[PDB]
Amino acid sequence: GICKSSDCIKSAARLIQNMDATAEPCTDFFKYACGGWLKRNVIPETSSRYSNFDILRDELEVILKDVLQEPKTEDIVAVQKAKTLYRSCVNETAIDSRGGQPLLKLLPDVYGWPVATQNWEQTYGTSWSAEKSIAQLNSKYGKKVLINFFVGTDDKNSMNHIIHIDQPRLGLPSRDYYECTGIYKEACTAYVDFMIAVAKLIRQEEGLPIDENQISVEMNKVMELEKEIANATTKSEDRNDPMLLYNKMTLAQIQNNFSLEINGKPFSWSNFTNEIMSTVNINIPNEEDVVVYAPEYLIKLKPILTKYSPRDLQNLMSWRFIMDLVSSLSRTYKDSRNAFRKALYGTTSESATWRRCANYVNGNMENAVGRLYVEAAFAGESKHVVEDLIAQIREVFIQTLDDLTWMDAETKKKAEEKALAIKERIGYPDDIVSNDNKLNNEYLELNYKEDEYFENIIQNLKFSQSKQLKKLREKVDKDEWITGAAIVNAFYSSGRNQIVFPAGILQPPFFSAQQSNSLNYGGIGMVIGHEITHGFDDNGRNFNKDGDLVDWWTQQSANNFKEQSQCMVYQYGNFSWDLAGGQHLNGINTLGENIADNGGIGQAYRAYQNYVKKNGEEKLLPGIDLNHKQLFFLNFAQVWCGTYRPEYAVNSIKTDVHSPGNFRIIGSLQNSVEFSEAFQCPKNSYMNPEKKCRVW
Amino acid sequence: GICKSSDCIKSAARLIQNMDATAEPCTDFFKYACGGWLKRNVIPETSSRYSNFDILRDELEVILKDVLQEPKTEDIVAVQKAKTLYRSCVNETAIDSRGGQPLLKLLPDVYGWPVATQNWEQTYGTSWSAEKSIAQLNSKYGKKVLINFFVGTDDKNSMNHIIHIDQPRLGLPSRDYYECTGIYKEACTAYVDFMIAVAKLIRQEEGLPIDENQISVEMNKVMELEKEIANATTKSEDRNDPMLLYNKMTLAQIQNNFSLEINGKPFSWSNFTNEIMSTVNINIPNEEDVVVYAPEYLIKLKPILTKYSPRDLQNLMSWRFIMDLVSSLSRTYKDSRNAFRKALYGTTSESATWRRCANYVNGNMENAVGRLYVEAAFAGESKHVVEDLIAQIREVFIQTLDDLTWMDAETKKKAEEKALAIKERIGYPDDIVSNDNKLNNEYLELNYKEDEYFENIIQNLKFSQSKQLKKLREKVDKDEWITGAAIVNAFYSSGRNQIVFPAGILQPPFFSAQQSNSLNYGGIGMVIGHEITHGFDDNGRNFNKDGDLVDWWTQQSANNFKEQSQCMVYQYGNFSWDLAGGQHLNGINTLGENIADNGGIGQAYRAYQNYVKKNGEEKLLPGIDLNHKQLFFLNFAQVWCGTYRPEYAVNSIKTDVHSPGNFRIIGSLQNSVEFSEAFQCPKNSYMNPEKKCRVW
Ligand SMILES: *[C@@H]1O[C@H](CO)[C@@H](O[C@@H]2O[C@H](CO)[C@@H](O)[C@H](O)[C@H]2NC(C)=O)[C@H](O)[C@H]1NC(C)=O
Ligand SMILES: *[C@@H]1O[C@H](CO)[C@@H](O[C@@H]2O[C@H](CO)[C@@H](O)[C@H](O)[C@H]2NC(C)=O)[C@H](O)[C@H]1NC(C)=O
Ligand SMILES: *[C@@H]1O[C@H](CO)[C@@H](O[C@@H]2O[C@H](CO)[C@@H](O)[C@H](O)[C@H]2NC(C)=O)[C@H](O)[C@H]1NC(C)=O
Ligand SMILES: *[C@@H]1O[C@H](CO)[C@@H](O[C@@H]2O[C@H](CO)[C@@H](O)[C@H](O)[C@H]2NC(C)=O)[C@H](O)[C@H]1NC(C)=O
Ligand SMILES: O=C(O)CNC(=O)[C@@H](CS)Cc1ccccc1
Ligand SMILES: O=C(O)CNC(=O)[C@@H](CS)Cc1ccccc1
Ligand SMILES: *[C@@H]1O[C@H](CO)[C@@H](O)[C@H](O)[C@H]1NC(C)=O
Ligand SMILES: *[C@@H]1O[C@H](CO)[C@@H](O)[C@H](O)[C@H]1NC(C)=O
Ligand SMILES: *[C@@H]1O[C@H](CO)[C@@H](O)[C@H](O)[C@H]1NC(C)=O
Ligand SMILES: [Zn+2]
Ligand SMILES: [Zn+2]
Repeated sequence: GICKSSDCIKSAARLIQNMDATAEPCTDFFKYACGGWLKRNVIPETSSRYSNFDILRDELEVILKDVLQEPKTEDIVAVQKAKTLYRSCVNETAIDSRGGQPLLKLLPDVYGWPVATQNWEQTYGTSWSAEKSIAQLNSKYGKKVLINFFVGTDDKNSMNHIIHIDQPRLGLPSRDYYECTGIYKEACTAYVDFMIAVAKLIRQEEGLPIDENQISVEMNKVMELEKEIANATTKSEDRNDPMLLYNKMTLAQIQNNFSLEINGKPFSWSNFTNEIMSTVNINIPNEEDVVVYAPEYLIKLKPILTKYSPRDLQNLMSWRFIMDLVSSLSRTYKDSRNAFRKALYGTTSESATWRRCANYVNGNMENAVGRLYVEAAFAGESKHVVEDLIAQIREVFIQTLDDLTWMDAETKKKAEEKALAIKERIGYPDDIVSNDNKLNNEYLELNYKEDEYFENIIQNLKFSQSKQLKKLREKVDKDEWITGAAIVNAFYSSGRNQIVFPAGILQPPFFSAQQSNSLNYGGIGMVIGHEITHGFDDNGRNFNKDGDLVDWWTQQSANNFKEQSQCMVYQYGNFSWDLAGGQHLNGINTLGENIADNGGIGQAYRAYQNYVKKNGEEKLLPGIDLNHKQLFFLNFAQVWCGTYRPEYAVNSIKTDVHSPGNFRIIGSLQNSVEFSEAFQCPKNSYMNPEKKCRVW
Repeated sequence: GICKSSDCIKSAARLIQNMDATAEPCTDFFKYACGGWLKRNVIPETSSRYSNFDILRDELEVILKDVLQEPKTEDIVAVQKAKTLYRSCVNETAIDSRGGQPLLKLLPDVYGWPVATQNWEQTYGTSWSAEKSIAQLNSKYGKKVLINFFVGTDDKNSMNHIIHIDQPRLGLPSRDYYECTGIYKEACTAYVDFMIAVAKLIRQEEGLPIDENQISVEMNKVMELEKEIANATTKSEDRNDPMLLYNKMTLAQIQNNFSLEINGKPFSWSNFTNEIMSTVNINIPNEEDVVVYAPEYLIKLKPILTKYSPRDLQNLMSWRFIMDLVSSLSRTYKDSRNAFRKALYGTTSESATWRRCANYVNGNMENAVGRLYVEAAFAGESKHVVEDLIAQIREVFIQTLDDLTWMDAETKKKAEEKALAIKERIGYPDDIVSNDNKLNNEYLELNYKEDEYFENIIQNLKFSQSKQLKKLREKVDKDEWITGAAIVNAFYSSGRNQIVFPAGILQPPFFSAQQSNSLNYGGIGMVIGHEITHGFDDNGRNFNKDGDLVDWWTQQSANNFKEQSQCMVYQYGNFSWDLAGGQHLNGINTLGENIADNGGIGQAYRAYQNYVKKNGEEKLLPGIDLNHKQLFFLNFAQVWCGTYRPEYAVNSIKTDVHSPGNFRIIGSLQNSVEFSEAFQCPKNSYMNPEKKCRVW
């Protein structure tokens, strides 16, 4: 009665290697399911996080390398451009010869860097303006500085595009880094030294004298100004409510309530917005509807920018433009980021060149890379199986509504309607394989050179912003895929109300026709339930079935959701992470993902129980003394067998909206009654507390 | 009748995942046993060769990391010094903060580097001499330049040490690289560029002017000088006969035959040899017996060294010294080797720091690191079982002498006599665990500092050469192990007539108590046969049972041996390696290893069939539709599932005395009648040619 086939041996052996039978499952199920993984695997020098989830990304990068490094001649122009971009990225010999010339030759286009110019006031200072300066970095290179301008979807009109105004990102991962005290001591030191090291090497290449006394003082003005901008930004905890962030107004209204003064002159919003939208031939009148997401940031931005000169402003705006480009120059400019990269990620060396180029080509040509990947790794028979698995889990969430006691009847009536209206995207769009002409025309305006890699990334920056800004007057494409097929992940779209499962995640240990059903539901089954619950967490619940930001909750049901979810904010907020110096996780930022974990793990187990009583039990796996009910939670846990670097542990707490894999297993199973039933966990154990959170 | 234990499950899955069931075992058994490995495992960026053999080493380095990183309160002095050395090695922050100062401060000790010296003739030219320059690089750092000097075991008196004089190695892997054409074109370009880069970095750190043209002139003379020296060395194919290399002559006879003139003055051999041995306070008279291995090289060296100045010679001798230390300095000096390292190994990055550190401490403190390894990963119950396996294969070799028709009766008895006198070493020396005083006393003179890694490696260089030079008047210690315990390899000593099997290799897939006997005989059993046959190949046969280079072969048997061995010279010479760009294997320089492979697997298989006759058939493995006779050859082949980088396939084809793993499987099994019977291979198939080579 025990399976003995080839696939059952390879499946069971993988589970036996990762787990540790000597540990108790009810004391620490992470160390029970990953005890063997922790002893065997060591964090590579190029990885800030290493887990079975990250290994799958590396194995996918391998397949991308085989289909790109091989000039298969009989390829369409799109695939040729995809490979030519790949070759230009790997030839370090040609890149190391230019030094920093390709970056220094286009600096006059972004009004130059004042620290690296002999006389900047006479050459650029006369025609300088904060409007055209921010616009050039935005419209041409996609670098959002000072004010973040981008054309996105209308939250209350999912069919239209609209201009968004929000606070920008920072040179450091988060605004918490600009405290520069305690755990952020080395980061700020390596960040200012990153400026100085680049400032020294740039002046040396232009034949200008090295005035080291001015560089140490002028670059601290860039840090002093950016700390004030970080202090003026709004915390990410106060930005999780989409209803509170939506502030639509006209451009003339933006000029009235959010005025700015640059160099003693008032800032012109119409001039700034038109300097961006003129690149795509679109005029922005004063009655243009614009959604402002950070109104408090723009208010605090006025008293700060009036205290700095145009030279001090261009030093910060140009530095943000250069710090993301020194890694594409010669080795003399690549290694200047090592100290800065080590402070934020702990990696001693950058990842493999072919690995970076495989991700970059997959990021800028996701339809062509996905074409080669699905033809060389993805099996076509996986479509109908995942389609049926979604329908099973979709129906599970519908039936689970009546079991939930924290919602009234009217809220569940249309909460089911949103779940019924969820559309699905599985595998890859069919037009990237059957229509070579459409794929060729998609990258028609792209022209890559074999020995001009820096001119190809600049062309990709201009092409990305040009494509995005042109959608302002156009409707939202209903057939557009939000991701490529060569991605080991899953997604949910609040504005589209759809769940997307690319081919990169439809593989072991998530899903396989040759692995047990207890592992499929424990793998991809929890994934499907995760993305479906994402339409009902602290962010997606504010969107209706049509992707519009409309309140369909009653006051009693909406208040109970905040009460049910408050349990998880305190649970994950009390988790002390030993890899981050005992610091705790953010129970507010990780809330949306924790709701999808605890909700998805229960729906996957429910859909699996419905499959067992319908199709019968399964034969046990040889070599492991666990029933298929216990194998369900084992496969779920073994997905996140991993460990973090100390530097990235502090980074993921403030930047990653997910919890670490250690606590994604602990927190989700602590609130799972079906987990404690399968392993017969005693009362008040670490994995079976009497107080359990429950939302979906 | 199928094994169902947890160890059998992961053992069978390893066999299933590595093999390719779609391939034909009789068309290409390498593809049949490794086709799955080739798709599953890809060469890392830090590996010139990646195979199942190298993975066992990569896994062992992890165990070394765990037993060396964290200090413990009960550690003995020897363990404390190893961890002190390891901690000094991993601190990349302290290493980068020193730049090249540890090397610049040391360079005067080797008469400096003329190209990187402000005035080499004024500082070192007065007291410079070739006798002292070669001697200091030999006795203090182990850098053998121009003339190779070392104190080793007498070939004909295995109980005595004696001075050896031989041709040195080169900066490139072999003399063939100095053709600098075709597959060697890139190596020479990066070689000279390597010299120029280091010459620029050292002068820049010294604050000296940089002359691009002058450095290029002096470094091309270095290549020009080393081209002649390489052209003067005897080919490796002409150095496999130990009887033809043994030329014992007095020091006065060396001065007469191999006179050298340098800078117009005659070279004093007595001055040179005594400048080395004075470091251990040993005088070398002119009656001293010396073994000269390369008389043709020393003669061809006469007209070469006269045409070069003291600056030209020192520019080459110091460069050989510097090129091996540049990877121990800051990152700037590490990156100067990138183009050179990629040309010879294909690696785009240096391996992980902790991996190099663990391997370095394991190499300089093998008894301390071996102690920490066997106490943490090696089961002592393995030694008795391996002792029993050696006795079976040893008896099989003696019984095989009756089947050999190419030997007369009196030579068979002498072959049996040497086989009976073979000593064995299994696991680890007992002293490293049971005698803490002896282990601490071994490293008494070593004293490491926490933050001076370069000072520690230089101290290890003096101590390493000092320990061997002081053995000149000492008898060869018979109990002294020839390898550390934490080594994944096996060794045979011709002078000791003993076979060694360290604990690192007594592990899966070689040996395991939880492993099928068919796999143990195909794994460690073949290794034991490989080691015993080493004493009877084209080199081992020239030594008697006590390890002395004496002729015990009749003229007919010696002629018949060379005829039987000539078969394998053609068989392996005709193998064309695709990874090497179509180059063929060196059947002469790989003859000994090919003989040991062919003879060994036949002994292990015959020993396995004798075991099955007495103990009975074993249980089949799950998911594998193969019998145990087939699993014998399968486990033997799966040890060598791997691939080479093209840059290193050219390297290993001239340096590695072993054949590639691809052809060790093909070549050995092509000559195995039992293999073609076990898999039912038709005659004249690729794996079953009707003409088969046979020695042992
Ligand atoms: C990678 O880039 C290098 C440098 O641009 C290329 O090497 C050049 O190749 C052209 C081919 O005609 C020669 O004329 C140049 O003299 C070469 N320059 C150097 C410095 O060697 C190289 O060809 C590129 N790699 C590939 C695969 O195209
Ligand atoms: C935004 O304002 C700038 C200047 O404030 C405008 O640039 C001027 O353009 C006119 C002709 O279009 C020139 O005669 C001026 O010399 C320019 N001024 C400077 C300082 O260069 C720019 O045209 C405005 N943007 C839009 C879209 O009208
Ligand atoms: C390698 O060394 C050999 C000698 O050991 C060189 O052969 C000599 O070449 C010169 C002319 O260059 C002749 O006059 C001699 O008669 C040759 N002698 C022998 C024994 O062949 C050979 O040229 C050297 N090759 C290189 C590349 O340096
Ligand atoms: C060292 O030199 C001596 C003398 O030149 C060599 O001995 C001679 O070898 C030849 C054979 O070619 C004989 O004909 C002579 O009678 C020998 N003379 C003496 C005095 O022994 C000796 O072979 C040389 N050794 C090496 C290793 O080349
Ligand atoms: O963003 C990441 O780092 C990984 N992505 C994730 O953790 C989610 C993205 S919502 C997808 C997923 C859900 C459930 C199980 C597996 C995977
Ligand atoms: O040194 C090497 O590269 C590999 N060493 C070997 O191949 C031999 C050392 S001669 C040991 C061995 C024999 C047979 C099988 C496994 C291992
Ligand atoms: C941050 O800004 C607030 C007002 O916006 C101000 O009161 C506070 O002092 C600022 N803090 C820092 C560190 O600049
Ligand atoms: C590494 O060296 C630096 C500088 O010498 C020192 O500050 C640091 O403490 C060292 N690290 C360890 C682990 O000893
Ligand atoms: C070699 O000769 C030099 C000069 O004659 C002398 O100073 C030196 O001591 C000699 N070497 C030895 C080892 O005696
Ligand atoms: Zn998620
Ligand atoms: Zn060998």
